[PDB]
Amino acid sequence: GSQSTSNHLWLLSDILGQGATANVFRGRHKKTGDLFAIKVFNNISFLRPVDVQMREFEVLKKLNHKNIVKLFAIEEETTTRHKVLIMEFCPCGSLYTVLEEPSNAYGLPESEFLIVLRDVVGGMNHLRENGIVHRNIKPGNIMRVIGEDGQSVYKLTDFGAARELEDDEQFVSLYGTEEYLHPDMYERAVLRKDHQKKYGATVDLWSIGVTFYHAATGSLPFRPFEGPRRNKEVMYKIITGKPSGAISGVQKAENGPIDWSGDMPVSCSLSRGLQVLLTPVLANILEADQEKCWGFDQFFAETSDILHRMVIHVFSLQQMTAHKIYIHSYNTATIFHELVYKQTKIISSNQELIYEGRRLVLEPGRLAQHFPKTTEENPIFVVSREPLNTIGLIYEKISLPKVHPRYDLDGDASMAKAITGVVCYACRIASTLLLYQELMRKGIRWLIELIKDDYNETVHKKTEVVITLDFCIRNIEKTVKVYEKLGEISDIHTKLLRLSSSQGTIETSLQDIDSRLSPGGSLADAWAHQEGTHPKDRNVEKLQVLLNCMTEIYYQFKKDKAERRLAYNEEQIHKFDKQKLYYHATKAMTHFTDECVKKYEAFLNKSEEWIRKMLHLRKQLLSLTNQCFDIEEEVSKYQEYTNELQET
Amino acid sequence: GSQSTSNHLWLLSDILGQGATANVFRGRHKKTGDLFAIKVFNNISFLRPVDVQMREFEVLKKLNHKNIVKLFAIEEETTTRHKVLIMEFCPCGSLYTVLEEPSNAYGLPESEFLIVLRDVVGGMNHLRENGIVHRNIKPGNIMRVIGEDGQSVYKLTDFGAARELEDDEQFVSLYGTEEYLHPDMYERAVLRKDHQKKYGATVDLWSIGVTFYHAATGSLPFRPFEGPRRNKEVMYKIITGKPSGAISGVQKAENGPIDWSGDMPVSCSLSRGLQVLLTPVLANILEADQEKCWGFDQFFAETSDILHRMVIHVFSLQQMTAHKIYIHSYNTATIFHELVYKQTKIISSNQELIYEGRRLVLEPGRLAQHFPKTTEENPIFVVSREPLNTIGLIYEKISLPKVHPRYDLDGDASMAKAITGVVCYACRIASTLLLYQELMRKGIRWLIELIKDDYNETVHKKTEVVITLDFCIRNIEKTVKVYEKLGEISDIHTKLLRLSSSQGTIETSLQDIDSRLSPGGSLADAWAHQEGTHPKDRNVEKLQVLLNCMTEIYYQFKKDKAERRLAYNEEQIHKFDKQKLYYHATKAMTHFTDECVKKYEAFLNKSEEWIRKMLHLRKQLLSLTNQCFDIEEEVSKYQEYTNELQET
Ligand SMILES: O=C(NCCCNc1nc(Nc2cccc(NC(=O)N3CCCC3)c2)ncc1I)c1cccs1
Ligand SMILES: O=C(NCCCNc1nc(Nc2cccc(NC(=O)N3CCCC3)c2)ncc1I)c1cccs1
Repeated sequence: GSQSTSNHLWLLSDILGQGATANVFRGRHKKTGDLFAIKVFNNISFLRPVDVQMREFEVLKKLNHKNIVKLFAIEEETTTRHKVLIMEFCPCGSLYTVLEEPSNAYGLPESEFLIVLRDVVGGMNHLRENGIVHRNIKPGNIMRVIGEDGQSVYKLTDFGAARELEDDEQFVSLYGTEEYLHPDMYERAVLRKDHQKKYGATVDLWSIGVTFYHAATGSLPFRPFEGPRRNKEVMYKIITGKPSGAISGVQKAENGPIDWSGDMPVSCSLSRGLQVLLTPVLANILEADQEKCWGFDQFFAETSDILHRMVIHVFSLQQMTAHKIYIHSYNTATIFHELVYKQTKIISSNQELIYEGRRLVLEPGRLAQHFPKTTEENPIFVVSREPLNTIGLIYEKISLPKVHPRYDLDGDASMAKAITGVVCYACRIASTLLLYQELMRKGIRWLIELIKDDYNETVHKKTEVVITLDFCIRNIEKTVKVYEKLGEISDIHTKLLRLSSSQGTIETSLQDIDSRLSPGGSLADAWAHQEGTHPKDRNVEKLQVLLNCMTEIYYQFKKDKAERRLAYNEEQIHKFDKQKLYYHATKAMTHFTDECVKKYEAFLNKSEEWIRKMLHLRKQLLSLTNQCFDIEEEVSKYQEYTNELQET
Repeated sequence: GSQSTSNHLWLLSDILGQGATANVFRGRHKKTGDLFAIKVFNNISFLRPVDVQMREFEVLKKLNHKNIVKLFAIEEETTTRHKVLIMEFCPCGSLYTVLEEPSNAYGLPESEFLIVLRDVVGGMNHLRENGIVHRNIKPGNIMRVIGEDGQSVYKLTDFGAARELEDDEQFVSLYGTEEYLHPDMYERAVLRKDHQKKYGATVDLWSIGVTFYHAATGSLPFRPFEGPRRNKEVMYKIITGKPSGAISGVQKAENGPIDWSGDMPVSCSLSRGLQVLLTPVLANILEADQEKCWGFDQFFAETSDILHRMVIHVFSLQQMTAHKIYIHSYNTATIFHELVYKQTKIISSNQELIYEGRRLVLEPGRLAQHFPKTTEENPIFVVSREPLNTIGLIYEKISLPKVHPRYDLDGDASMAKAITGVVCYACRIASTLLLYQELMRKGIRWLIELIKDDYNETVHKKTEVVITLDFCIRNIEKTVKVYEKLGEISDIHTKLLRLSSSQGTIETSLQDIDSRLSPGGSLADAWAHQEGTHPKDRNVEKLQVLLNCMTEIYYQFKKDKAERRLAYNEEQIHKFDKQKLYYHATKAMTHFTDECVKKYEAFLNKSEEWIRKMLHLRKQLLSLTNQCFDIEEEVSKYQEYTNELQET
């Protein structure tokens, strides 16, 4: 069976989505053969008043955006003469399709997540300008397309639950999915509890809030033990009893206590600087009370505050940590040091910056626009003088789910995704560990070369200091000899001889430091090229190979799950590949824990020692340099004492 | 239909390859279900003597290697009781399968090519140790597998043309493919011309030589106008009339002159340093005369000479060129400067090295093993003082093949590969251009910061010079005054006053240079962040997107070519996608020539100017620094003249 129109034709076999009122089919144009999404209304929809079915058509006419799926034309089917919608086709799937990829099981990358935020807001903002509410915002209703620049672009669709609504106009009707439903709408739609309430446009922001937490963590904010489906009552108690500010809540036992948390889970894949901005945003937009809830202006202000911010990559040698500093293009270096202090706890005055081999000096009022180009591979380093605990990288240690001998195809494919998702997360940490050690080797190399510059300039000063002093003591000796031929002077020589003797000891102790900076002087960076891992070890490429064999089985298990039943051939191979998948995953985790992690552990342990070796040396080099300056400001009073004896 | 054995079973539908004597089928083990390649001999093979069919089994028993497809067992078919071979399965295809990928149409990458060389030699070397000749070495007979580390691994197979042969033992029988055939064997196998000749083990090296040229360029060395198939006679005249040393020869007209070349084509994707080692190797192993031909020792010596070499990435700012220096781990920096001079034409003494923000100094005898880690993204820069022409990147400008309105499915899929291969090459150049400009910005930034160090130390010397001079002239004035109270000296003051006046002019002209190094002093690198392209332009990602749409159509055209005939649906869509493929390719080439290339052209033009601005300034800064040293060696004769007047 297949339907057709005047300018379009589609198969009933190609179904993009299946909704209540209508379905959406992958179809082609009759003349050009180009792909378009055809939405066909079923007869059930025609048993609604003439105003409801009118809006959805009058809505798409007024709406056209880059973050909204473009409606090209409205035509009639050849037989039923039903109104069909010619929508823009998005072959890349929906946001739901993306979140099914095992790599995103523990949250989207920091890059693809910001795109989602950028496009969703932009689509919702365009709905706000026209005054259209959606009331059904789910990852399934957010499509994804590949732009000309490769960057993903997200558009909103499925406006079957949409209608024209004024800025302050309320309603009583119900729309939306279960998990992404507002506490007040969940009260009537799921538990069905009428306390005589009305709903504004705040219900859109909740559906957005739940969706956003799902993209960054890989799971829903509020999770009962049985789940939102198996136990609907617990789901409602969490959202209506949630403390103001909390962004998540999960019970870990059947009919037990609920664990609320006002912070992102460690499993998240976002930077620390991004979570600082995100957490308060999710806190206020997620609450039952309309008073404490945010408005669109307060929503857009904070989101546009984040999207306008650029990113300056900063790596701290002292703590061995990587940071993404989210700063505005119009902020100064003063605000920059504040933002770095908030994460790394380093005082603004102790922050010495290093970039591409050289130390970096910042003007107190230079804008962030003119800051040097930074990447994770080549960021700006921050080494402190004040001692700090080397924390390193923090990640949630996650193991493989237990495998049942059960044959359940739905369970195997679901186990396949989960277990492929754990290896994807393990591979993500391994590649991060490799970056930390490599930036460490580059940072330490740059640091020891920088200290040599301090040593060299100090010596140049010491040579400049010793010349003035040796001439001064030589010039007075001639003066006191012509006196004997024909109090102060005696008191001057005492200090001068003591200075020359102390200057001599400095000269010797500086050679000791030079012996420390010398190759193999305990401060050498030769240890770093042994202890930890190297890019030449190709540990990540190894993990990726096993992961390639795992993702091959997983996508095959989906097609086996899609068949519902399998022939004898595909059945027994599925039983065989189930252990092969497990033997691949266990080999990876074994290789991950025994090779990648351990070599990084030993690198972190030997890093702390060298840091303490460095901090000690820079202190001694500091004092000796200051002693050269103390004499420098002392000879300024000396060079004008004896040399000014010849005024007239 | 399907055959089976005692421990194995395979379908006759799954065919890996089809040869003369036997075929190879993708099969599975009965118990484990693991994949193995089953080779089944046809009845035609049984009409050969008992010695010929014996060897191939006795050969695989004696041979087991990492670069040789492992034979696991020899079993008998259930019905025919024919001897079947259980071979190692290589799902990644053969070398022929790899060369069909459009990206490798103009030659393999420098990385995947060296792996081929490493594995082929290693496989051939293991054949040499056992004394087994192959006589059928083709890209189809070289399999590829993904190692545990992700690196490709190539193994030899199809030993149907193989037999035991001593180190000096010859033969008269014939084996091999047409294009990869030795001139003496081509003389009897294709043109069939018996001049009473015998063949040694040199015939293997020719089949290797032709294969290697096919992997680096993407085409065969000797190409007639019609081709090696449509015109067999011309093929023979090229290989038997080839000048000693030439590695290629192509006639560009029907029945016309042959164009010989002893150098790699510009379309090649190998570095300049790798072609220097490769060219002479291909020259001697490719010749009819056994006298001038190379032996395995002379073959292995040069190939192991290359494979033992490491790679030091070097970028020349002066010529705006990237270089791969192939050096041994036991070579010194003396040999290193020689290897750099051979490519960049820069004298060993004028070579000033820069790495990660700082200038690099090399010990005359330091081994290459301890050289700093280098990559293309972070290589060692070489800036000269002697002027050099800025060549930049050199590539062959290749356009799209003309598209016929003809419907020929074989022609369309072949046109699809070719036209997808041109966009792949265009995308390769674009990503290289992006790297050249980025390394240029980093190199120039590092350079101007380095010149500031030279300026600063010169000032420190000038301040050190001016102090001695000002004291010297002050010390003599007191001496000549006590003389008047109670020739040389007069001649000394003349030079001293002239030195102090010249020192004053230096002080002023140094401030001029400081005004040149100052932001916006015509030597600023602010121009580089405007003129050329940036990674933020995402030009490569754009080209990749169109290329993704093209590679989607190409693989679909292969399946359409495989069907031989198409249903009406797939037929007309093929006709529609043919222009869609062309509109994608033309949009890419248009975007490539008007955006990527042009912005790079303007960057190269503004680079030459700044280089001339830099070379001029460093000269003036040099002379002024030398004038400070000239006075320094002049005051050493002065400070011991007047200050030594007080000996007794
Ligand atoms: O409108 C709706 N709901 C929104 C959803 C349907 N709507 C559209 N869906 C696409 N495209 C699309 C979709 C889905 C999945 C995929 N891709 C995959 O799963 N793949 C393909 C590769 C392998 C796995 C591409 N375009 C346009 C539209 I409009 C409604 C559906 C039923 C009532 S309302
Ligand atoms: O031995 C022979 N000649 C060498 C060739 C055949 N021999 C083997 N071939 C594989 N594996 C294989 C092969 C080919 C193609 C591919 N892959 C593809 O084309 N694909 C798959 C993905 C889509 C495109 C994988 N293993 C083992 C062997 I042994 C002979 C063949 C007939 C007489 S002799």
